[PDB]
Amino acid sequence: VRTIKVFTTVDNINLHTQVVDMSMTYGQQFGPTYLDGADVTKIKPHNSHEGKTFYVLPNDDTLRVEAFEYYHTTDPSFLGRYMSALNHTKKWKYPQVNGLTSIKWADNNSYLATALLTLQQIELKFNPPALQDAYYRARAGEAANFCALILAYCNKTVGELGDVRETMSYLFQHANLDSCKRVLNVVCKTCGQQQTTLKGVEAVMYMGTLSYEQFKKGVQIPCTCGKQATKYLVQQESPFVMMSAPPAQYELKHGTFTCASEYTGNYQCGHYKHITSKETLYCIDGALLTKSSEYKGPITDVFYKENSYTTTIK
Ligand SMILES: Cc1ccc(NC(=O)NC(N)=O)cc1C(=O)N[C@H](C)c1cccc2ccccc12
Ligand SMILES: [Cl-]
Ligand SMILES: [Cl-]
Ligand SMILES: [Cl-]
Ligand SMILES: [Zn+2]
Ligand SMILES: [Zn+2]
Ligand SMILES: [Zn+2]
Ligand SMILES: [Zn+2]
Repeated sequence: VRTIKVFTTVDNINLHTQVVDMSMTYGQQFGPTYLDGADVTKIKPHNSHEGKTFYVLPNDDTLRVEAFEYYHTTDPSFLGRYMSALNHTKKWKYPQVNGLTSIKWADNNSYLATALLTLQQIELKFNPPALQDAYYRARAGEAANFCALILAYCNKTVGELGDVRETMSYLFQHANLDSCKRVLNVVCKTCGQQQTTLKGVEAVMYMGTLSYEQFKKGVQIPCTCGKQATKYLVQQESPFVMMSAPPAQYELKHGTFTCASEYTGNYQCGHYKHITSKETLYCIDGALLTKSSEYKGPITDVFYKENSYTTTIK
């Protein structure tokens, strides 16, 4: 009976000492077992494993509670999906580009690089400690865990084609946007005027126009009476807003937005780049950086700063 000592965890915070039989697989002793993302369930302990930390699927109430406290999910597949993604994201390169942690292109990850760049430029606090901790580590240049968690929380695998707006939508549902409030007014010739209040994610996202200004002035929406009506923003309380539309040629002016998603090619299988407004316009394409004083190109998301806005419309 030869044995080594290892640590098991679900969160990489709470470590549990184990003595493992080197004649039995990790799986026979712990159930599903991972070493920095690699599935070692069907592998026997090696000497070099001595004192290393292994992730294991929770197999008692104590570990299921630790997993809920860290990830805010009880989904038994979550840990396996996180580890599957981490097994690739730990091999990606995360260069600093224009003071931001980017990702060198691999495994169709352009949407993920564009999201990661965006998240470093808007004010957001994540509810699950796993996401908040990884977000801090990503900002400091170590983004492998954050990217793997984003894939797991969005139900996406490495290589799957992803949409930045859909990814941000899922992440915002895991963020504290409770204080965020949007008041809209809908004006119809027939039904008259009606005001509604949105909160959380629905208060910071709009689909239909890239222009925050145009949203303030009013956009043409269908009324249930059949008529076109005008929707406009009455009041916005949020640290940012995200304006999205199907990709179209659009002019980005230095100092009038925070950052934007460029999308080139066909529906689903195209390529994202990230435009950021600094002292001039920077285009971050994974590891690649270009700058220009002007920009016109196919934009699908624009992010803007906000604190408190109240319309002057009567
Ligand atoms: C790249 C990508 C991955 C997954 C999705 N997902 C998707 O369509 N999911 C869905 N309908 O459930 C969309 C895109 C996508 O093409 N998004 C761009 C920004 C896009 C969004 C909306 C309308 C479009 C029309 C033409 C081309 C791209 C368009
Ligand atoms: Cl743990
Ligand atoms: Cl929750
Ligand atoms: Cl949550
Ligand atoms: Zn414990
Ligand atoms: Zn939660
Ligand atoms: Zn890979
Ligand atoms: Zn009406």
